[PDB]
Amino acid sequence: APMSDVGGVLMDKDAVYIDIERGEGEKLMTGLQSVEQSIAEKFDGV
Amino acid sequence: KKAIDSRIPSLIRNGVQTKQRSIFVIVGDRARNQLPNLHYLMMSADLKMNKSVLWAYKKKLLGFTSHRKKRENKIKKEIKRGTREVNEMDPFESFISNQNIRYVYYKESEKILGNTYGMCILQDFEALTPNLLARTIETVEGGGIVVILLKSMSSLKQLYTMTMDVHARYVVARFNERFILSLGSNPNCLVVDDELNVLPLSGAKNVKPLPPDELPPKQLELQELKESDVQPAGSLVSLSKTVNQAHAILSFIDAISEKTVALTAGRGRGKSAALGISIAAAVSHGYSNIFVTSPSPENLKTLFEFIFKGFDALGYQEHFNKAIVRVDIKQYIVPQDHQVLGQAELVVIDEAAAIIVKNLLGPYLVFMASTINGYELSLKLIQQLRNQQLREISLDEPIRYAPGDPIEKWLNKLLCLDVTLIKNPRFATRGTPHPSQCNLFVVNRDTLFSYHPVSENFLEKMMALYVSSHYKNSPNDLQLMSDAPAHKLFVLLPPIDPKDGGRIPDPLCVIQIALEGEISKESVRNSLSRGQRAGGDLIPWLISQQFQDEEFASLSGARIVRIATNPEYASMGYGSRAIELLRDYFLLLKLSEQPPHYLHYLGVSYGLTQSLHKFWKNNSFVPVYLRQTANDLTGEHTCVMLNVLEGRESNWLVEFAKDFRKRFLSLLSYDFHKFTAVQALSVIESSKKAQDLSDDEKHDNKELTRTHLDDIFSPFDLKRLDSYSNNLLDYHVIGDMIPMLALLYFGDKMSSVQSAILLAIGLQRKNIDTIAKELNLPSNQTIAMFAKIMRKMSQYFRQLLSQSI
RNA sequence: GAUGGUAGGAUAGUGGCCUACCAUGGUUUCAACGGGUAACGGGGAAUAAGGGUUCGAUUCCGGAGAGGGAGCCUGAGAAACGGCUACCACAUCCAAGGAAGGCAGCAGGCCAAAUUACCCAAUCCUAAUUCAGGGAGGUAGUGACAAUAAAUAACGAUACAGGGCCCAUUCGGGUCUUGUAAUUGGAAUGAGUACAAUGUAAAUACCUUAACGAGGAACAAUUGGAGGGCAAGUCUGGUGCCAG
RNA sequence: AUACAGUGAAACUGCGAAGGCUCAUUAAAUCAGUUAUCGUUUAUUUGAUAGUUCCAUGGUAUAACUGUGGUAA
Repeated sequence: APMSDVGGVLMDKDAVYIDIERGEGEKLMTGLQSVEQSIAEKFDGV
Repeated sequence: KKAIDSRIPSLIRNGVQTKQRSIFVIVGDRARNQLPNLHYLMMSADLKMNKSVLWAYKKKLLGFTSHRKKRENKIKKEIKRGTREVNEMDPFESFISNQNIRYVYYKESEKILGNTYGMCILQDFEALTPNLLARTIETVEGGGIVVILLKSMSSLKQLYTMTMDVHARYVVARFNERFILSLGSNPNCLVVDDELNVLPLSGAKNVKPLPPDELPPKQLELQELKESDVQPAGSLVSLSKTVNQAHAILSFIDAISEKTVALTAGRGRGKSAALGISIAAAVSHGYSNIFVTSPSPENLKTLFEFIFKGFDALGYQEHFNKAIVRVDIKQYIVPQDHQVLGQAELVVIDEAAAIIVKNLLGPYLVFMASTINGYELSLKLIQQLRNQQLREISLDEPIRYAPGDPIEKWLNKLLCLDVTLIKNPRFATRGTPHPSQCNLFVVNRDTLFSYHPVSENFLEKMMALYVSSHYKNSPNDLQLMSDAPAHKLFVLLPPIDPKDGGRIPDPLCVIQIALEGEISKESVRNSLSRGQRAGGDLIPWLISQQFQDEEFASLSGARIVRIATNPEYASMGYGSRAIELLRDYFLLLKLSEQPPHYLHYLGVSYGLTQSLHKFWKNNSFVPVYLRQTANDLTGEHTCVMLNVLEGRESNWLVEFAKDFRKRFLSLLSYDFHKFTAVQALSVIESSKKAQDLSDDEKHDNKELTRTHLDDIFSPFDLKRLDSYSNNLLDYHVIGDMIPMLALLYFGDKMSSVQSAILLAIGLQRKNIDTIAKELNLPSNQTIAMFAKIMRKMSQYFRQLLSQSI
């Protein structure tokens, strides 16, 4: 059954509508998600 | 209900649009219940898709049981309790109770080498061997998702190492850290919470690609051109893959159908279905080919070839371990071992498997030689192909389950399957100055395995060195050379003082099979209830059973390898070994100099290897004592395993010399049962054992000569009469076979022998007849060498008679 | 083993029930032995009913069976609806290593595929018990075969007309308070809507029953038959205006 | 209530289910009554019904339970 939510996965046009170390994961999803953009090299001056 | 992210569905969309695999790494506890959603997204991105799913785990499932009658009666008694209604299933229960899941342990990953899956669920992260990684991400196909679940210790390592360079704090493992950094580098991989949020540390930006295959259309065009008989039927049955594989099958068919002899050897990677092309060409060869064919695979390892043979036969016209017997209905084929079918090679066609080079030269002589060269040595086999046989050997490397994949690129980069044989030196004559210098530096393996770009390029050079034409090692051996406690390395590459650059002249991996350090590491690892890191000590601790070797620490060579240029490369390896003996005797940067002047308290230094001739010559330039071997035929090459161990320490010379003496005493008797190898190499081994005894002993293990009454009891008086009959008459077997055992024993005991007389003593020790051993070795003057052997026997009999009697 | 004798075996014991030995018996025209069914029928097998005279209450058709024969086990009672072993077929899971039970079953259907809900309150049965229970058993619901008794109106007043009805082939004859979408009046209650209480383990239903409930009493029964009549209408025929 | 003391998942226990469908056609041998068993079994019901003793309390071995595990189960 597309256009409906078989389980929880309701399919819109392009978006998907689903539903439902602790503080470490919550902080890495709150602030430190794309904070590791300029953290790749760590002075790797190759 | 909540919209998830603009990137995680779009990644699956463009992954199935470009037919590329993709990697999800999920953290958190409630992570099993989001594989329903990712499998639904993977199917609805493109219905025309494989449905099966792997659940590789190591010891125990997460929250379920994988037995549907068991969980069915469990949910039946849950109904009978009444905490849950009848027609109710949460999506994880529905996912495991409706989908097609194949369950494997992490140990038996070799059981699923052939089949194909749409999804792979790696359950545990902390133990992930790279051979298992290479076996699962290869079988995941182009619309595929490989998901990896995590643990709180890995979350601590993630929060640590996601800042710049820090690690986790207690054998420490860096392969999983190199894994985390590679997934941070990958564009087709990202890390997701248990709540379907995003950690953008691994491939942050991802756009939805635009809505829409020329090599596939060229494949269809050339396939239809070949279509417009039974040759086209075989071509369409084979070409389930790239036009490279189709062109290879067509060219092998053209060069091996009616031309009866060519030597065609198709070389390819782990993909592309080389065995599939062989088994799909088998039916065409049975049609337009001889009545007998000869396969040379491993025994009971011909799954894809036999499956494609039966599949193509059923396509065209058909109907102690396993069954590999020959069948026909309107043909013969046998998957045999090494060439015991020399007189049974009436088959005009033989197809061999990938690399035993001398056994390959023995088997491939008088028929059409098809050969499958899997990459998974090759240069030397191509040289032996060009050194003899209209060789039309050609094949290509386009993938089968993809056209090209960043997941395959990251897997090859992390598991280090990529190689490069470029020079990149200062000079070869200036590397000969390094061969005069014998200068070596340590590896600093923590900073080496920390994935940085130039460090990874030099580490790929080091891996190409450490597995360059080696003795068939593997990715689990790379993980042992990375993440073991008893390990070190040495890169004696450059002598020059130029700018940033260099090479790898010789890698050499040590293994501290110790007493103190190994006892410390083993008492540590007994809390983790595992551990096996003492091979060279434990072989002699049962064979020779010495408390001295129980108390002395030891370094053991895991591997050591140099370039494949010339004999100067063996000179470079000898200089590296001599520099290592000098090194034993006399974040972080990815080298060491002061630690190259540092070591441990080690007594013995040994290398364990197979009994090879050049390895024996290297062991003699090494001159490390040729200690106790084992003549059990290790079925890879059939080579006997010898562990030559020097003692380079304060006071161990009497122990090592007595061990060499016991090995020498055992070898002359053990050359009768299961050591019938050579004459010159046997003399070299006896000379190496006596050289070890002479170098180690001063006058301690100095044996007395053959005593009078004991020598009278060892022979007979009439046996010595027959010896005199050989001295003044013929040396026939009525007096030269009953006494020859004691003759060869006393000759190898203790007053000199020639080269022909030494081969005669070794020939009587090997107990072969006259026309075999001397005619194989010298191949000249058979009866004259037999008379010289009789004269040496007469001189020995005259010496023993004039000594005792 | 036919008939009996003697002894043993096995039995819960009697017993040719089985075996050794011995004798050649035994039933029968005073019906042996054998032949079949309205032996889905009969025999009392039993209750009988205040008029049904072989319809009209029930026990039992014969023995088996728990996939198929075989062997074993348990118990006051068994060759167990609930056990095991081996053989042969069905048959599901399986990671292909192995673990099983029986569902090769019972319900249904060939323009009525829904029975499978509530109780031991009654009668019995088991029960350590002044307690527990019994899919024994009872209660209720969907699932019409127009078979069954009632309703869809009753009673007045006023007005205004002169015609209504019957017979007969015909002419005609015979007779008499009869009509009308005319007005109008207050009484009646029943279907329905519903208080309850009774009933009952409980609930339904029957029984009893306050309140409301009629004018198109629209709170709106059918089915079939006989005959007309009409247009600036349409069609056909042809000796105007007609015939069909 | 410092050797037990009430709620009580899961385990031993006492008992529960204490009598249900289809298929091939047996003529007092299937059945009903009756005579008897000092010819015999019997839980339960009921009435009855036990006489040998030289120079202050008897033994480890298993659960449930903990702990280490295997197996797809």
